Amino acid sequence: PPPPPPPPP
Amino acid sequence: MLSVDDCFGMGRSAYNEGDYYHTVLWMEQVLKQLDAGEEATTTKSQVLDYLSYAVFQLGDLHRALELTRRLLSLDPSHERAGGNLRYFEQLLEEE
Repeated sequence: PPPPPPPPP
Repeated sequence: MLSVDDCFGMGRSAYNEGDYYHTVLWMEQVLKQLDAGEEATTTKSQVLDYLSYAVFQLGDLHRALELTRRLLSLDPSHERAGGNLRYFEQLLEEE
């Protein structure tokens, strides 16, 4: 799997 | 005279501009005040989420790892902690 998305705004 | 939650808002604002250097400074201050026991709606978990990511963007894999492990310990079902831990452990093997 790829890393999760970055923290949201 | 900036509250804990004010400092977190400052760090989030800096993060959203891609200023990870100042994200780290703001989030370290927030975390210091939370760990001292001050009240706030911001949680330790929220702080460690932004802090670990900004530290990583600055290139410090070992500290991002340590912060991510702390985040996971406090928030096992966190959206990102577990996946980031896996990825960071992978990058550790390239050493």
